[PDB]
Amino acid sequence: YEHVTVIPNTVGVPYKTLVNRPGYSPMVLEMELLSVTLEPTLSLDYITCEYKTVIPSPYVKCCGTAECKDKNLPDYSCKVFTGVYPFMWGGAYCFCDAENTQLSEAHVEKSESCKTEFASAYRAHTASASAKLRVLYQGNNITVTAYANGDHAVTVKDAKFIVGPMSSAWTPFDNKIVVYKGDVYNMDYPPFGAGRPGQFGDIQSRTPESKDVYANTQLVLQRPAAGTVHVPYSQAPSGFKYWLKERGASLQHTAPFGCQIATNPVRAVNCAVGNMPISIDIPEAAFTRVVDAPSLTDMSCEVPACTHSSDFGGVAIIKYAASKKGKCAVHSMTNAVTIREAEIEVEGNSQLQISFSTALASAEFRVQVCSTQVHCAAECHPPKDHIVNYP
Amino acid sequence: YEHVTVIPNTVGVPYKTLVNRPGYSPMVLEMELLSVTLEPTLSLDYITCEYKTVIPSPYVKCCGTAECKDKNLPDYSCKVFTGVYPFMWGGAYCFCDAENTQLSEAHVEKSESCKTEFASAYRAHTASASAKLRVLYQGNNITVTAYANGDHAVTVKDAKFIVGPMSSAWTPFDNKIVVYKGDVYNMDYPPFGAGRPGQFGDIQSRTPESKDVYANTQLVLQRPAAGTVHVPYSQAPSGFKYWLKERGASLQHTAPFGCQIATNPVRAVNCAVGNMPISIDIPEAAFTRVVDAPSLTDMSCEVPACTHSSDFGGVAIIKYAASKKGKCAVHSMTNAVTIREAEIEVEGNSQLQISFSTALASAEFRVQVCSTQVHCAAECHPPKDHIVNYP
Repeated sequence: YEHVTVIPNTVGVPYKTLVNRPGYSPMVLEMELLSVTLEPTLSLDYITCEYKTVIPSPYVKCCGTAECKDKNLPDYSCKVFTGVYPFMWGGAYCFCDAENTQLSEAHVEKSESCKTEFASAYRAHTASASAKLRVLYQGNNITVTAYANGDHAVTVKDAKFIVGPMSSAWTPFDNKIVVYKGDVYNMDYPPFGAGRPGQFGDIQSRTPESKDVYANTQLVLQRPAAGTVHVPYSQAPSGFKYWLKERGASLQHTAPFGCQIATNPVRAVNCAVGNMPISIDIPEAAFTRVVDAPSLTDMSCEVPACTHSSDFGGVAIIKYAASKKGKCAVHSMTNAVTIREAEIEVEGNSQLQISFSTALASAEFRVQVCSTQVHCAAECHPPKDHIVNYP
Repeated sequence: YEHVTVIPNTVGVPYKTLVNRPGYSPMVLEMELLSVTLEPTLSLDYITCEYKTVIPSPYVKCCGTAECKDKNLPDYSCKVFTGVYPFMWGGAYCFCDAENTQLSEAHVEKSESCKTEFASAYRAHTASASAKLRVLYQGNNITVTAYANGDHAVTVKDAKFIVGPMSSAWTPFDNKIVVYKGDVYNMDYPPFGAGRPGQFGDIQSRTPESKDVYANTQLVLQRPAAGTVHVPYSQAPSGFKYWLKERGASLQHTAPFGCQIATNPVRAVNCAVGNMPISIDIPEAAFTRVVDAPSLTDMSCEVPACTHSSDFGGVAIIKYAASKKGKCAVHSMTNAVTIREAEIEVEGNSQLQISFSTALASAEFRVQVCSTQVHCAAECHPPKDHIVNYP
């Protein structure tokens, strides 16, 4: 028998569903989010990290003129300084008084930290929706993990589950995303070769193993001090270090519909948005015929304690007269009231105790135990105030 | 000086562009498309290949009843056959005449071929457009490789190039693609765990290294022959082998706009579709002032040979009177006629020979050599035929 219901896409909220197969005793199934997943297809554009300035020993050409050549290196800087007369510990390095030149050379590269401390720029497109789930089935908790596309059929204990399709297709993941460790950010990052100094992408490496990198940081070589061998220079602070403090809160904190954000792989979990249809093909063996189930008569209900809140603040004592011993399903016939118990064991001329949740101060509700209904009258009192902390 | 022009997105067609900086001698640049790459971001869903039927030695329980257990393996089949009496070379395998059972066991896995022969199912989204090309600049051919987004600035010989954005955002790739060696196919492939028997995806492996696989192929175990130890069975042919012959022509052959399709990485090259804007920031040094360039007078033009075709079927002899020796740019002032030569050397009271292309039978056109225009009258004859085989 195929049971079809729709629950809101909210994690941590147990929902009760009444399965009524004609000629068979009612069945109450408790369902609670399993952990849906929206995993987008990623295409790595580049990685960014803290940059590092490669300066070799300067070429001090004694009695001659050094020549600068155009080298295809990031932020390559070359300058030949005339009229130099450098000194070392034991005197002048050059034989000539005049006509000595110093060739100052420098270029920019990935820091030693780039393997450990880095942010990845990804192109995110067409996310694959997947669904799992649980279910209080036959007095036991079962877990169902399925794609929420309304096609992926998952069978657990002969019960076939079809989850979705999701009412909302929204994805807290734009076309361009940035990943740093366990945090994901929606960012229209600059493309490769377009990074700005002191900003995210001042240094860009296509892959973390890449030998050649793009760099746009303001490296300018200066004339060395009189009689001194050194390479003085002026150079915008790390864009990655700047982004680390300027990034703000990640998608885990900013995303709508109560989305949980995870990495390795990058995915949106339990989106707090829209609803989720559930299809359960319950096998014939799970059902008990009305004749094979206990028959209940002379039913009465009393509410000795009630507090209208988000949790089960209500207590109800139901007296009954059962034809035989067996298990009966417990369900509220009023949508404004929900019962914690899904199934209770009946004996004969005995009583049952149930836990209920309602927002109503004056709660009048019907409880169906097996195939018989009983009216419950409840005067519910305020908790810590209207608003409630449970769904 | 920024020169801005627009060329059709067609590879192998040389285009002539006239750069006219006020107060500077005209400059003719020949441009020919080098490559335009559209690389989509890929997310691997699964791989498929030829399947292989794992059948271990059957459990022949002599004087007892064997028991089948539910094993989580693809297409797992188990059957216990009663009343068996199997024989080996030296007689009966069992001591008992009756009450012997044979447990036949089977499951389905990836073939040994799966590492070599396989198709990959990818989720393709938001393609990154990249560009380069051939420019006849200062009598030399220069190659510019740039992303056709209208942002990526590439500088070659102090000339800054900005290619795009593309007039057409057409791809040839859909949301779901299938890759087999050097061939790409647009296919709405079945999701993981939804593959049909004898069709693409009858066997599905999330990764080529994956131990567990999905299989939906009709494996049914049969009762063994009298006194025979064997595992007879009935079983849809390989879906991958079927797809290999049913796939049809790949995207390289079917894609519009003359798209070339390459793999490793999957990309669309030279999409025959729309036009491409080109921005060239030509440096000051490349230009020659009108006063510094030769002055041409007493110009005459004669066409001794002409054939109206896709190639340079026209010949023109231009007589001139130059003030001094130097290089002059050659350009057609009529859009219906195009000249092969971009630059020629002038001496004085001499003549020049140029090659031209036109579709006109009666071609009347103006040729600008340096800063002076000359009228050319041409009677062009039919080629081989209509329609042309060059752009």
